[PDB]
Amino acid sequence: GLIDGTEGTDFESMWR
Amino acid sequence: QIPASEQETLVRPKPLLLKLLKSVGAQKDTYTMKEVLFYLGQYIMTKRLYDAAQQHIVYCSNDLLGDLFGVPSFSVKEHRKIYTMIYRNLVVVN
Ligand code: NA
Repeated sequence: GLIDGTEGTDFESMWR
Repeated sequence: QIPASEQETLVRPKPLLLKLLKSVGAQKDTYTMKEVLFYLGQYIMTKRLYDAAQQHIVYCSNDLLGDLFGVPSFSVKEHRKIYTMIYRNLVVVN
């Protein structure tokens, strides 16, 4: 999410 | 959340962040903003610093990341805070 706005609740989706 | 026109921008990490990037196998002196973010994420994932139940919480008081960022912990939901912590350890090329 920090990179491209991806949404999610797991760490990886949140960091992305 | 980095704009596309900024994802490829070159940045020069300062020593402490450079040490962190190297620990996960990076070998460059210069990175793109997107690469800095990925390697930071892999460092957190490889060290298992995030809370298993509430995975937006990252604990780093015992870790190199907490001295770099200057906090005992942080929440991945706080994007603007994390960017400020990263930009403090970077030199962006204009
Ligand atoms: Na926080």
